[PDB]
Amino acid sequence: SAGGYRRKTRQLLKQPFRKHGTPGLSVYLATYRIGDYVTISINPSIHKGMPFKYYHGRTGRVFTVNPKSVGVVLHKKVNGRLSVKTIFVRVEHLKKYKGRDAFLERVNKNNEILKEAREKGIKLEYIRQKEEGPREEFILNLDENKPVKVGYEPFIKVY
Amino acid sequence: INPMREIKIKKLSIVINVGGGSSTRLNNAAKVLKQLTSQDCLFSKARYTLRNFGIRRNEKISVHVNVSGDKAMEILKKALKVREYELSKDCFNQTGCFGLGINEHIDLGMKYDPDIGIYGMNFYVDLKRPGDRVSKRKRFRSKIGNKQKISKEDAQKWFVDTFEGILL
Amino acid sequence: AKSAATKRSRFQVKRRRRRECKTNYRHRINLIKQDYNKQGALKFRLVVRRTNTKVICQITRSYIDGDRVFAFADSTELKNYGVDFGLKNHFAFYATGFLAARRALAKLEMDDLYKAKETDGTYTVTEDIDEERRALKVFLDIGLSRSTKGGNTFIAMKGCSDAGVYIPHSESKFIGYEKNKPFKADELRDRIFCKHVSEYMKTLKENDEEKFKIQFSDYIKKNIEPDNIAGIYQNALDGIIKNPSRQEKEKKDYSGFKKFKVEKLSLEERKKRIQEKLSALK
RNA sequence: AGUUACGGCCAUAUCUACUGUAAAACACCGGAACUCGUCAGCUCUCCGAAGUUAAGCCAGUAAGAGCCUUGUGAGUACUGAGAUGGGAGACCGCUCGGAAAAGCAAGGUGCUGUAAUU
RNA sequence: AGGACACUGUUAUAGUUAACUAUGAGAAAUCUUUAAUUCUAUGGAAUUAUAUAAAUUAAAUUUAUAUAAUGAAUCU
RNA sequence: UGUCCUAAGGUAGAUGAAUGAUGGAUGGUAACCAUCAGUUUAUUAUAAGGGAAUAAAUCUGCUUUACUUUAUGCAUAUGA
Ligand SMILES: [Mg+2]
Ligand SMILES: [Mg+2]
Repeated sequence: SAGGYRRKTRQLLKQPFRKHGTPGLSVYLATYRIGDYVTISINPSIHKGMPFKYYHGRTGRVFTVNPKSVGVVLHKKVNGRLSVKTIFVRVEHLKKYKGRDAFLERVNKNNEILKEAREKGIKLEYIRQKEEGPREEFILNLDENKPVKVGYEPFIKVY
Repeated sequence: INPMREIKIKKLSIVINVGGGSSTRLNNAAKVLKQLTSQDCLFSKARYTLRNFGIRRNEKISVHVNVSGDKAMEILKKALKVREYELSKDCFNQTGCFGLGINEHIDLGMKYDPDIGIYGMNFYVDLKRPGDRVSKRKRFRSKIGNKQKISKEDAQKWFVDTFEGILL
Repeated sequence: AKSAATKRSRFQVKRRRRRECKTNYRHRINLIKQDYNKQGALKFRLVVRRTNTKVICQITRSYIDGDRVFAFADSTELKNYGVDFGLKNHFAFYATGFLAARRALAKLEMDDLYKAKETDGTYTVTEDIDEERRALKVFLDIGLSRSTKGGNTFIAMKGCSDAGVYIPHSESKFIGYEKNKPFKADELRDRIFCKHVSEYMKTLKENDEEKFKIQFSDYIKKNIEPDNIAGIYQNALDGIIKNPSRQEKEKKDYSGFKKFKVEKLSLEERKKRIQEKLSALK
């Protein structure tokens, strides 16, 4: 626990139970382009291209693609401000960030509603995410629903 | 009976255990195995240093030769005549093999040749049914079925029929 | 001092295709790697495998859900050209990949620009034309078989280079090569055609008439003479350059085959069989 | 509707016992004149087609072990915010919110992509 | 934190034919497991048409760059 | 912890390690040879932690990438 490159890693760089071994082919078949969104997860079975332990699990953006490295931009919290960092990692340490898929589907579907309303004279009725407000009203039936009486009950010791 | 259920002889092994520091006792005994069958000898070394047996580590001790084919029948039929085709009951293993040993190789039928000397050896045989390539190949490796493995009493049957002999 | 149950719970089971002893996963990943800049360019690979009585050759390109074939060739297709006595020989590996690479280019219409050469046996690698498209690129999968000098797998990549498809290889694993000498091209030509098979057949007749009728019985039963084999083999290669097309089969329906199928026993028959087993004891 | 060649996910796909399969295929299987490899054509390599469905592959049975999943366990253990609440102390009680595992029952025992042959 | 004795370290006694079955005790440097909390990221740009290269591919085939147009989309 | 290594560096290929059971002339708790079992107990120069079972471990072969030159990042910062 002195100040080194790999300090205090006992449960962060341990491979989980019944999952040892070299990774598979579905990692290597993926591609990355400039402007995507990528999270970082260390696979502790290769020793060429590991980043520092601080960046384990933070999402960034991809700006360059090299023959052996990918470039990711991030944000670190140095004493006062929020700065800008760049790192080069290998392909076996990344993962495609989901979470824009429900957003990018909403872009493609709203773009279709705008197109069909050009042929008509109506105003646009876009798709936006729902809101939750006060509790709405409902209707209960007392034909098949019977109330159950609830009351207190005397205390009984466990033995 | 299906002819794939037969029993045969896979291989035979011979071992001469000499223990010494002299190469002349090795190279004399190395000519005897070549004189018996045309294969060449294969040496063996030590694992540790044991003063009680006169053994130092990484040093030659003994020789052994693995033989097969129909040549193994001629060596086996000679060796059974020394014990008058009589064997015990406990020579058979769990898996099926057995063995024996003779104190003198002159009883096998070679000449004296006194500078070579007199040695002794012990033999061991293997029995396998057809279909043993399954656990031995590289591609498509697998286990053997439970129906085809030889037991102790299967060696007690096949020994008496192929060699009319007495069990003790 | 562990139990029998803890020894099963701590077990890590290997992959399914490794469990059946069919592949080497470290050898596969090094073959299908790619630099990250070439996203749109997928690699090719040629697979050369043999069964106990056949030769299978495929050209594939890999994907995430699974592989896909581009063009295939089977050694049992050579009855259409007249070779049906030897389906596993040194010639049988050569003509199969030769039909494979000739069939792939006809899907891409490069047959006119890149045509076949004559089977001389000289060590050559095809090159590019000055203005048109460059040649196609294919790598080789050896599988699990060991690599020797005169192997049958290495002659199948010789058949792909003669069709015109560019394959990087060197002449060190051929027959008739020795170090620091020019390559003996005519000695390789005697193993491509089945000359060693014919001279073994001629030797057996005067030497052992009994053993010869056992070993070459289909060569006896068909009316095949040893002194004329390479006249038939050379005529077989000429039909592939004329027409490489397949022949279609009509599609029948096989649903009457369903009767050789055993379902699982249901829950009602499972609970019924238990009480009859308990009945016989009391 | 099943096989066979390449696979993706990597135990619902493993382990120990018994039992079964028409056609085609897959195997076992017969040998070292040549290339190649050993002490040993055992393995590897190279030519073959007399014999056999015994094993391997595939599919089944078990109040089977193992893995996967629902319910109970249980509003129980624990915990975010608070008061001039109680006790010599150790600590415990209350208000507004969040919420478990191990067991113990019931049920399951691979799914699938491209191509070829019956 | 809670949980467990299945891996590593530890502990009391009775049974059956070294192996199995019971009732008890445990872990700052043990884990088949696993909350409350703390923290990171998205919640507007995307599509079409045309052009440029000395990169890239078996290939207008991809990766990139321009110009034109089409827009306000969670609560306070 | 101020060390060790021309192989204990680089690469290609082959390979059930430690151990246990049953047997075999002299042969015994313990010498060598065959058969079956064997989920990592063995090894990986060294303190501890992490990783690796068609293996990064043991053998066989061949070699000197224990290189030369343009640019940039990470421990890490206001900073050598
Ligand atoms: Mg290094
Ligand atoms: Mg090393």
